[PDB]
Amino acid sequence: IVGGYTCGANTVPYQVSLNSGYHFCGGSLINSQWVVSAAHCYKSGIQVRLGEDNINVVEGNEQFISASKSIVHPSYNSNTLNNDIMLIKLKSAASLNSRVASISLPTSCASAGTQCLISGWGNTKSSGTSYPDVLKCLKAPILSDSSCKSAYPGQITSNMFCAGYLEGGKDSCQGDSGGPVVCSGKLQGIVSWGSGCAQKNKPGVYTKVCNYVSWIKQTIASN
Amino acid sequence: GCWTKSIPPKPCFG
Ligand SMILES: [Ca+2]
Repeated sequence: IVGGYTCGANTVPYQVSLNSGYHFCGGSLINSQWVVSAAHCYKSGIQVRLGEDNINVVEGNEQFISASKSIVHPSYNSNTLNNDIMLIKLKSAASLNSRVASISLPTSCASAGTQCLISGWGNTKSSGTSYPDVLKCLKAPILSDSSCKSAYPGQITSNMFCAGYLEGGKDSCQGDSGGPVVCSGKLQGIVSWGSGCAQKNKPGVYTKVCNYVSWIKQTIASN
Repeated sequence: GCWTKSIPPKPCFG
């Protein structure tokens, strides 16, 4: 997260870290057994780390649980990044507590101008690299379709939205992928892609979760 | 350029 702030320990209790010997993506817990992330975060041997604040120090209340299944959307496309959503099943149920809790799925889509909370352990620099120990947070508005399509000609589908600031300086960045965008207490977005990070007139692009609610429910039920 | 926000980043069409 570029231009964000320290969330505060466990203030985003649905936020998880995906780990394969290093943190590589985020995710959001949606029930005790299932995490929503981005399909481009897919790989074998994912360990889900729940209840984290500082990902580089073990305090003892973290839960490290392997993914037993990682299911990309069947229409995911790695070129266009359309349908960039993935469901991870945990090998064992997470134990829910003050630091580990699920985020509600939306019942309706969000609209331009709505302020959302975006979080992650991603790069905090727009040029060069710096990775934080503790979880970072960013408040950002959903932008109009017009703003989004002007920024990303030919690249925006009905399954994406832009969020952020056209002046630059505030954005999600590498390491944030798969993490939450939460608007009025609902998971409306997944960190997906952009042209760099925090660049002028290049806001972050996010998977539009409200389009996938039925698919999520059916996939959870079937697996 | 067009990149996913994973570590490491993956390219997108752009
Ligand atoms: Ca820790």
